[PDB]
Amino acid sequence: RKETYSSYIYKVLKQTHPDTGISQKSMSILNSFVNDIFERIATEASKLAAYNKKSTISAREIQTAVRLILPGELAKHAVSEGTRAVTKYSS
Amino acid sequence: QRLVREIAQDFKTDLRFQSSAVMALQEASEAYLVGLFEDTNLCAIHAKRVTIMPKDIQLARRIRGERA
Amino acid sequence: VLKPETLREIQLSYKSTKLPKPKRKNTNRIVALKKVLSSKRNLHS
Amino acid sequence: KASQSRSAKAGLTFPVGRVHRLLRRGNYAQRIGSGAPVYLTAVLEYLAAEILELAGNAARDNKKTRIIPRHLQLAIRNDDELNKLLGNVTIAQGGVLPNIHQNLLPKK
Amino acid sequence: LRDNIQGITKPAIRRLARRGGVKRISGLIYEETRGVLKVFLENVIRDAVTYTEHAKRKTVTAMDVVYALKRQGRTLYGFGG
DNA sequence: TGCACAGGATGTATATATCTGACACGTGCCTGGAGACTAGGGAGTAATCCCCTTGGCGGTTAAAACGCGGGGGACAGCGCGTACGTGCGTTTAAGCGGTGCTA
DNA sequence: TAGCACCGCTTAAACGCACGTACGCGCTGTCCCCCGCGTTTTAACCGCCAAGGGGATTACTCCCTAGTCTCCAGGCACGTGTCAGATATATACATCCTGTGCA
Repeated sequence: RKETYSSYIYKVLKQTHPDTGISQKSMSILNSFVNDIFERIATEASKLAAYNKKSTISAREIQTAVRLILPGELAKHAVSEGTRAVTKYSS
Repeated sequence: QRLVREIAQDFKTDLRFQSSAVMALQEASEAYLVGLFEDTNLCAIHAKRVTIMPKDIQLARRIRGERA
Repeated sequence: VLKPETLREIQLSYKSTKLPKPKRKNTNRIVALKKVLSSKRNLHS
Repeated sequence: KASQSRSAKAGLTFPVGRVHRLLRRGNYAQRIGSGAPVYLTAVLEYLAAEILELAGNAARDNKKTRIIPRHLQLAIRNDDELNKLLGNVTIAQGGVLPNIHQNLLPKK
Repeated sequence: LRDNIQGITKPAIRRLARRGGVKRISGLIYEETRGVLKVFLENVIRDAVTYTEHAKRKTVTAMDVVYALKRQGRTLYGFGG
């Protein structure tokens, strides 16, 4: 079996725009983009931890990484969303 | 496909390709070439000429650093 | 915008009128008389 | 018996558990903080939603219901911060934004 | 296979440059364009073929091409990544 | 004699239907969450010792700034010659789907 | 089972060639600005006067955290069915032919 983000991409799309359809090519583009950006963030986290000599990748490390990779406004929105997710997890 | 087959055959004997690989190579080639061409266009514009000339491409390469 | 179905609707519309009576004659003038009454062409034409 | 996914607990659609496993298998660290996979899921969902919204706007303005790579290229190249983010990335059959240098036109 | 460097033709270079918005072109451009394409292809193909040969392999797959391009820093989306 | 139309012929935009793609709903397996055990890396704690400004001050100096001459670099005009643009007739082989093998 | 190879029609993208025209280059004169250089002004350090602050490094000490095995039971992926669309082809006349009876 093979698993991909495609189903989740389809779900979020339908949430955003019910009446809109999507091609398989665009679905694969989006899946590749999410995979790539996940990889990028994970590498940045690894490098940071290595310098800091911390064995645990906490949410805080990922947060700083996300600020590094993303443009400032996009980084701010990302960190805000991540913190909101953290708060909901805390419940 | 003839060009890529020839270059790979020069590089390695008895190769095969995926059709998708050849298509991806064509796509990547076209993307690179359009980028190069637009850079050359800006160079020629700076020269104050509409006729693009090889030196314009060479300059584009150097500023890009592919041949610096 | 006009078809033989419009002619059929006129035939159905004929049921309201009762009085007129026909006649017969032939000449090219009468042919043109038929031609105007069978134009079926629009203001665009 | 009944249970709820950690994604629903976080309130995210992306599979936070799959992200956690992929992080662990990627051997990026000996220890993985439980907040890392949720945070990743949140940021990834935000980015996905943003790009998808842009693509949908492009689709509507094109007046086509199915996103094709043209729409994705339009969206990515338009949004200047994403454009600078992805400058080294090419989208298959995306094409390019139309652009004509003024001095090339005869006039106007 | 022979002379396939010519096989690109002039009109293909013409159309590609047309995408680039060039209003005026010179005859010499074609040869330079072919040379640039040749060296680009040679590098990409060598990287892809070495990516293939690692895997005790004979068929160059789209994965080999896309990851070779990634190693050249040119990132390509939409082919199963 | 030549026209009007009675009797007849190919056709076709209009209309009814058949020939292909994509999305939602059904199975069913490698699972994701959860329970409990676990320990050693993270975090809280405490020096400790070393490196960073004090702060403006005068008496100096090396670099910065400002002023000037001028001459040659940039650059707007333009004569002209040609090599790319537009438009043919003509050819190739790039594209289409099809049949048979295989690595 | 996806790639390879040969068949073999069908264009249409390439090609040779013809004409011209507007573009690039060669040379022009102009004039303004930025180098070569001299004089004035500012920024910086030495020595005055010797430190206290607070910061980064270092270690000990829990303890909490999620690495681990394991069961439970699933929700996600692979696939088939259904619904739609793009394509296909009758039809109700549409666009007409043509012998011949009438004026």
